[PDB]
Amino acid sequence: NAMNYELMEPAKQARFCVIWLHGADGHDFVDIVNYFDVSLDEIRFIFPHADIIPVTINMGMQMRAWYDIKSLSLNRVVDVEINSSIAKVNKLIDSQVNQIASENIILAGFSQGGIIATYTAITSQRKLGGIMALSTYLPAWDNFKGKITSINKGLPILVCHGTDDQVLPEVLGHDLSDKLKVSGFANEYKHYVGMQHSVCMEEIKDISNFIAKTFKI
Repeated sequence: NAMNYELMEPAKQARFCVIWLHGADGHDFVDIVNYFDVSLDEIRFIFPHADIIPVTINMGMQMRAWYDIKSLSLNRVVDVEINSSIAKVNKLIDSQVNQIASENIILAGFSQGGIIATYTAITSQRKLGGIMALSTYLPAWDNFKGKITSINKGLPILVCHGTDDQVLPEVLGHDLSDKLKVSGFANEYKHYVGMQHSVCMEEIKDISNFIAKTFKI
């Protein structure tokens, strides 16, 4: 149960919550808060430390696959036993509930972390608030496809991805978005031309607008 995390308590009473996950790609998004145009009067921010994201995931992925990978027998070296990390998030969610309504918590993820936000919410036994997949592919889709919960089929999902990403190519973001679409989870797919493996300013605006349009503030 050991974990560290940065916690931002809102100015007014906490009514909402955003769990922001990060893994090379373990960028410090703690500052991201000052980049938004939405009222953070009632929004608690949870930034778990990168230990919540095991290293053993993107290793096989970005050690075996071709430099110009396009699709996913690579399944042999991806640590599905993810799960633990998911549970961690679950605990965190279970911790915010018994403190904030589960449908008022949003799971956002970037790159390595973006995996543990989607998979969690779509297997979450309870009603969550949203998913913000950013520059993230959908690994071990075979292992997690059956464990999906229809309880969140239709929750606000935002997928974002860079066009010139050579670390995590765009067709994999299309892969996540599409594999969520046919799964029963509709989502906005927003790709950014020129952008690589990062987060830009237009994207920050769109993220802000997502939190605004989901927390209905």
